[PDB]
Amino acid sequence: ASMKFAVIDRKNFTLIHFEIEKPIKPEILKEIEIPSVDTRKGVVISGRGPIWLHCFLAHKYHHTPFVAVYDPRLGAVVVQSHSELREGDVIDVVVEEILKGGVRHV
Amino acid sequence: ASMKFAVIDRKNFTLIHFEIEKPIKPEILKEIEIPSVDTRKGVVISGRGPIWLHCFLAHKYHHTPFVAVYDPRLGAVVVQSHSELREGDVIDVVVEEILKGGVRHV
RNA sequence: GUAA
Repeated sequence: ASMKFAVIDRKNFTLIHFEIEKPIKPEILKEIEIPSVDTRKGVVISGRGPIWLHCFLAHKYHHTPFVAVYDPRLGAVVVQSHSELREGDVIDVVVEEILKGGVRHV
Repeated sequence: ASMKFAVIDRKNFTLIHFEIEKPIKPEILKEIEIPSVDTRKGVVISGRGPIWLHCFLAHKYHHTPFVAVYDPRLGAVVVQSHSELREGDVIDVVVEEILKGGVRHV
């Protein structure tokens, strides 16, 4: 409810970037309405938030070819997959760069 | 391996705590050999490490009643469930406290 | 463990 998502689509994946107002409470997970995504594509998840949030979100996209978790130092780290990307693989993405010009956070 | 686990087992869950040497690289996920756990029980995961490690780990226990991700400020945040516990619920455990006296990290 |  009080947390907004952005959904950027590319051929090889759909990036999902979240933004959080202030501190969050775990209770909020009961109410998050997760962006719907093209299931023929792996997903990359980014956003500044605590670990539980990321884990929660990553799970919710498990039915997809893969889930990669962004890390500004490295890129997007595959953490689970059903595709030819393997866990530990790194997708070259720079999120700070893709979000230039600014993106509507729905 | 570069990474050791501890498993503390309790009626209402199996706590899994990890410890990491150095800065890890994502490659390592190809090699982690995950502790096998009583499936009649949810799991709690704790350890200082990057997000992708946690997310990876949490996924790997998804076959259990639930997965909760530890947070020293709050307790253990459920992030997946097939038991009574709901996502966003908080299990009351203090890991810094349960590890007093030292626990063999296998 | 609020992008170790």
